[PDB]
Amino acid sequence: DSQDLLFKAESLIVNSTNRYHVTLQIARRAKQARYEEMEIKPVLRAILEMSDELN
Amino acid sequence: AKSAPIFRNRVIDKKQLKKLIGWTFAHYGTAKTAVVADDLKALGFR
Amino acid sequence: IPPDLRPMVQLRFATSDLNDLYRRVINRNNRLARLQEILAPEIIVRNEKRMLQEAVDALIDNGRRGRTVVGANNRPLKSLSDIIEGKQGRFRQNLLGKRVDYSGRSVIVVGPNLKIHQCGLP
Repeated sequence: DSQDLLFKAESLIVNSTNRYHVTLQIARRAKQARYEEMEIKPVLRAILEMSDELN
Repeated sequence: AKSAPIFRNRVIDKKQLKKLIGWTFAHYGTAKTAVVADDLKALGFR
Repeated sequence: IPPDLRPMVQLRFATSDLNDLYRRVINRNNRLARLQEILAPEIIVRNEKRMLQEAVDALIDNGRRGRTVVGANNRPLKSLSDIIEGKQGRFRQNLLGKRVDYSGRSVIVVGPNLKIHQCGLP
């Protein structure tokens, strides 16, 4: 849900110590995602993946 | 998290709401503060 | 200046003020060359040189030194300096702020059932 994405976003903004750096990482990840998927929306999948990787 | 809310047994003006929102942000984060603000908005409108 | 930066488009023909200022400069320069070719009286040549100086002045910055060159209507012609200065100048109207694509505008009403991270778009 939207709330879930908002919580995962907040979760990633913390523990990163740089909102800009983590926004850049999310952008890059989502770009690669869509690129290797054209072969859900990229930024969303990127955030889901990065949240699930933070354990 | 882990901070249990206090039972505010008093009248609630704007100052109390602002204080509660600040406390919620300080203890719970920015998306629980958003949730609390939406819930308070719904309760007040009703 | 390149002609597309002083466009002469057809609606009638709408022309930039630079065309008129440049025409004044060219006319006075050609007349001065003719006067220098026929050995005109010195006062006439000197007055033409003064006129050329004034025309170039009005081109670079209209109204800075002498009288202001008005147009067909009694309004100052926009010279080169007037393009890059002021709130309507190039820097503040087109470089520091622009009209952008993928934009809309509409009246706002209150949506009480929306969430804080949502908006209602028609």
